[PDB]
Parts: sequence; structure tokens; C-alpha cells
Amino acid sequence: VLLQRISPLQIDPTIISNTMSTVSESTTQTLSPASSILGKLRPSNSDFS
Amino acid sequence: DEADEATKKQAKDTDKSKAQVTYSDTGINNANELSRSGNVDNEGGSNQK
Amino acid sequence: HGLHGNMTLTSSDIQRHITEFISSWQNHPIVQVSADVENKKTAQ
Repeated sequence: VLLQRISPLQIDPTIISNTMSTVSESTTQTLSPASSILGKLRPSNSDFS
Repeated sequence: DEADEATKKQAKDTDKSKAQVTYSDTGINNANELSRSGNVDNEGGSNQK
Repeated sequence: HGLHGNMTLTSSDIQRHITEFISSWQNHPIVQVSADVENKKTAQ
């Protein structure tokens, strides 16, 4: 916790989502490689302990 | 046992039901570990009495 | 499954047939990729 409060680095997972720049294709039964990796990473979660 | 409170205490600090960092159930077969307890005295005998 | 002479129509059979129909429709190639609206990129 002390390291986090004095470090100038910010972890912003939106960079991954913007770089992929893939629209939702939930209608497709199969998963594209771009959508598959996003599901594994789960950028929504914000715990980086 | 003492490993279990460490994970439970860790979950409380991060405000999560389950903690990412766990001190128990790791992939390591650490079955020979010993920790201090009240059974054995200074002479190597039991403290049943 | 539904081959003997004793055929009795029932809601379970109705549901099974509905599921088969829905899967058959959804697995169509054109249905896989289609939309009524347009995204920003395709509009561009």
C-alpha cells in the first residue's frame, strides 16, 4: 500500500480495450481471438494487489 | 491452521470476499512444515500434563 | 427417443422441438453476422 501511494505509475486497463478496438459480436456463437483474450483478462476488475 | 487466518485477514484488508494473494492451498507440497505449539516442552516431552 | 408406437404429445416434446428449431436458426451463416443498426466505424 505504501508503494502505491508514492509511485507515479497508474494502471489503466482501458488501454488494452482501446488497442483491441473490437466491437461486441455476442450474436456469433464462436469467439474471435480478440474477444477471447479480453474475457480472460477481465479489464473491469480493479484489484492489483 | 495459521495459514488460514492469513488469507482471511488478507481478504478483509483488500475488502474482498476472496483474496488474490493466498498463503494456503498453493501448488507447493509443503507437508513437512512445523510451527511452535503447546504440545512439546523444552525437554522434548508432551504437555498432556 | 420418440420411436415406439406409443406417442403422447407433451410440453417437454414441444420445448425440445423449439430448442432444435432455435439452434438451427441461430447456426445459419448470415444470421451469425448481421445487424439492424450501424456502428461508428462502419458509418465512417
